[PDB]
Amino acid sequence: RVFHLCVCDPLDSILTSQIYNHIEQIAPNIHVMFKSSLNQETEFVISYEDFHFTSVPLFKDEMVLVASKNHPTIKGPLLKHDVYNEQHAAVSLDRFASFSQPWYDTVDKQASIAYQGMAMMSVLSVVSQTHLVAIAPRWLAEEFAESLELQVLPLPLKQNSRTCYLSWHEAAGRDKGHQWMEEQLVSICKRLE
Amino acid sequence: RVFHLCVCDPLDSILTSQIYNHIEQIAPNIHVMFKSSLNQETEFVISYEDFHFTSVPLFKDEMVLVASKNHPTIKGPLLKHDVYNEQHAAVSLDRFASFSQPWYDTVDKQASIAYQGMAMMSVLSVVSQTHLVAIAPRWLAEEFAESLELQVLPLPLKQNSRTCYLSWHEAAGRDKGHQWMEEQLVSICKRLE
Repeated sequence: RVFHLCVCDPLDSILTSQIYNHIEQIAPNIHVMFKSSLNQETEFVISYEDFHFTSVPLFKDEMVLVASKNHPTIKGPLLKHDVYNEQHAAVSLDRFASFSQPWYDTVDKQASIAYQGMAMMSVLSVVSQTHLVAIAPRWLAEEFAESLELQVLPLPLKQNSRTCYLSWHEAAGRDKGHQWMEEQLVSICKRLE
Repeated sequence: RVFHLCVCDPLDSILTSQIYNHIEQIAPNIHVMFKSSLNQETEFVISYEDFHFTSVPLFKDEMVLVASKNHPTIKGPLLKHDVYNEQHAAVSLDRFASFSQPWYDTVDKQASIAYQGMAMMSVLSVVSQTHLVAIAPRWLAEEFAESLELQVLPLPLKQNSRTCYLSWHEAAGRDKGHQWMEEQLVSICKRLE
């Protein structure tokens, strides 16, 4: 059997490997395929989005600020009033399911952006090479803090979290294999807290 | 003055920082802003695409195969016949200006894909965590070979290169500042060979 999963950016940058490697080990007969984009079929969606379709909130995901470890002027925590006086890297704001848009929804916040990339790993790579800052999930910053030489800081905003949801087509749940995968995906996702 | 640049994926993962850092050093009065997406304004586009708009081919860009250094079964070069017997990570194939689509344009090639991500840095991150392979520019693989623990292999296909172009609106070139930026961007881009 083939399962088509959509794991949206940035969640795909840790969950895709975890899901793929696990299912590869315990069920080599099962073939899982992944897409990250939300343009429009697809058995399961893992995202920060609610589809109203069955949607299950899995956890509240803490967000943080990231910058290069080698930044010449950022070291310790920032004040809320100072967040948007830095230069920011973010993912494309205008697209559906944009990870970054909730933190740059006004003109003054958007003016701080110097780079809009396609995915959060592109954002992190640019941050690692520049003086730009970005807002990212804590698990993502920590996963790449050592390899990409990033420092992590608290996000001093009231909107410092995002809820991760597992979603599927309600009618499809009435199937043994669909239920097995649902259970598997809940376990793997919840390990992110 | 403000310059809006579009540096398409994957070129943004090295050129965005190089352009931004350089212009930041030699002309702090100039403000450069970057987007990577090609949805549809924008003074300059750096991509593998020709717009017919002035387009200048800058260099032929050599492509390679990448895999995790820790892969259990990939070590040395592959045979052409073996390329699509691996499991592949790629960027979304169907979108305009998709980097990956030229290497997965048939059903048999597309069947090798297990992961379609939004950007090549997402692809590389998944490769680094799995047994998947991907096709990437040599400069990109080498930039992240050490940090993401990647091995590099020749791409044994006839289509082993892509041409990078700098493009702009012809009417806009009749301006001193536009010419200065054109000259700057040519120099920086050509350093990728």
